Amino acid sequence: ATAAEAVASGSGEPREEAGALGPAWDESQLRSYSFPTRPIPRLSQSDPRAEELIENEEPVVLTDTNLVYPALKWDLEYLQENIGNGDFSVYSASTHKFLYYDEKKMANFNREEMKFHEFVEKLQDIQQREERLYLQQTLNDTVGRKIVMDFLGFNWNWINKQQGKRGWGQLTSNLLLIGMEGNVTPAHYDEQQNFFAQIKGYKRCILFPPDQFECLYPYPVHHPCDRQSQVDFDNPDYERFPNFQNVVGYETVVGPGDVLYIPMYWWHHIESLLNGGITITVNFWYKGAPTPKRIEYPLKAHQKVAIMRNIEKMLGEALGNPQEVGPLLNTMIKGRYN
Ligand SMILES: [Fe+3]
Repeated sequence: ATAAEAVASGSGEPREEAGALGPAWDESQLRSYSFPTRPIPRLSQSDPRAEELIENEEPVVLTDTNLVYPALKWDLEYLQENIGNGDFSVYSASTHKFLYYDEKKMANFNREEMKFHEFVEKLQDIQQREERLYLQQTLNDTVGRKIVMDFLGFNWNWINKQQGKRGWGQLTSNLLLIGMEGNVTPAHYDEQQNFFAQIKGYKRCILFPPDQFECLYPYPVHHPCDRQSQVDFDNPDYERFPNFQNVVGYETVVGPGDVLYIPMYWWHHIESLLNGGITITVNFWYKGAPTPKRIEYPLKAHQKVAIMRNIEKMLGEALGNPQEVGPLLNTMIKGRYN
């Protein structure tokens, strides 16, 4: 309500595709959430603003990098013929919301390897025969000749230069993601810097800054859902999560050609447009620039998230049981700091 502004323009009036081919996507294809959003800026890679945003660790969409230019041709027939005979990780859900688990962390408290043509079949199958799948596989040597070529034509000049301009560490992985229309990756944060390169179809990316930690409520560090929000965005429990009513997001819709910089520790929620077809994305993950020699004050939001993560981990080791972390922390604050 009031101030009365319309800076809550969301991801905005949909783009017109070239050659009068109509609206890329439609508002009816968005899921409906409780909270307001402001647009990520869409910029030329040659726009000095865009270098400014990334320098400053703020999200930006670059519309013209040609990062994954040779992969625009990618689709299911072309991948099945060329991706090779490797094992691919394939996540399934009964619901539209995918929930992921750290498997080492389950001791404390569904994935399936298969070949591409099996993923395509299961997928081929469902369309003829409620079930949702999500292929998410980091890329390796098992990929065949044409994918290696495609890959070599990616814009290494551009991204190499960002790696160096920013002081980042090494490229740790590229992950291919192939999702079915309507698929949701719920809100979480990654601790690496991300260029999220869209290839086929449209994904709506809702981001929140690291200073909304208090509104988003991640699972304990030792839980298998570490780094994800406990909050169900389609049914927020305001009694448990009262500061979710103060959440403000940055949103955009990425299509083929676009690259979204997701800065390190930024929350994101990624959904594949309703009735949009399959989505394909490749991510580029880098380690951030080292922590400087001596600190500066004020601390950045992400540094205080780092600090909180490490109090929970240490307390896990000290007590000898991560289930005791919470009782000690409560005993520490109650009637003392709250
Ligand atoms: Fe992520």
